[PDB]
Amino acid sequence: IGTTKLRLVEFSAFLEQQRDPDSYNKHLFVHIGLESVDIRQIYDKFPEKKGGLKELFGKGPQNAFFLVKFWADLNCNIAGAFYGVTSQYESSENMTVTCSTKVCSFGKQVVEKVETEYARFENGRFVYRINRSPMCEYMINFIHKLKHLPEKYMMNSVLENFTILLVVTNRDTQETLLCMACVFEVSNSEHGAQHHIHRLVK
Amino acid sequence: DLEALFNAVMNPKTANVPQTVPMRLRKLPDSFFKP
Ligand SMILES: CCCCCCCCCCCCCC(=O)O
Repeated sequence: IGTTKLRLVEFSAFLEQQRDPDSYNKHLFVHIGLESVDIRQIYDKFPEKKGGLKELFGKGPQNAFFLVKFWADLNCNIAGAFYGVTSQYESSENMTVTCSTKVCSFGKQVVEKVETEYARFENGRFVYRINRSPMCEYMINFIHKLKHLPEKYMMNSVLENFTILLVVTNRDTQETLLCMACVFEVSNSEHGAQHHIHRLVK
Repeated sequence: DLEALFNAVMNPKTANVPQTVPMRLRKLPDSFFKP
């Protein structure tokens, strides 16, 4: 995932549980680090209001827009629990980056989490890193209710209407370097969490 | 709301949710549903 202007290096959602002050269990729900998808086929699942996905895909560039399908690993128990998200982007040029994460239900924006972060020079590149960004309480409550569900096909039916929109902006220009439209299922695999990357078009 | 989404899948009878086109019935790649 990425252009020649900004590449996504790592994405990770996790639950961290502290046993004793020296022992920590970490469980990954989804982690990062195929054929194209018609973006019109999915406009209904993301906000289309002022600054919605329809607007942003016109704005360009069309090579920067991606649909990610996650198979989430919900196989964990649930004190000292921390719900987090880690992300990392690498660029060849320095920038003041803005990151937008929208949690959406039935296409309606439920919560926006907006974050501003600067680069640090590393190995001839410019790295942007959000470390242990707290999941908002809606998300924690959402994960919990998926877990109370008896069957791992009920989870899928519910997740059909839940999406995450991730947008990375150059705060000075107002240019979009990365957009990720995230769709969701629960993993059936013994290998755990998985993902498909498709670019959006049309 | 939140629970309405969940209640829908738990109890089909009293389901109160906006009807939408299932993902599996849209114009999407074959590899989109293959894990
Ligand atoms: C099956 C649902 C599991 C959720 C998958 C993790 C998604 C990663 C984004 C988490 C939301 C962080 C943004 C926020 O809470 O403010």
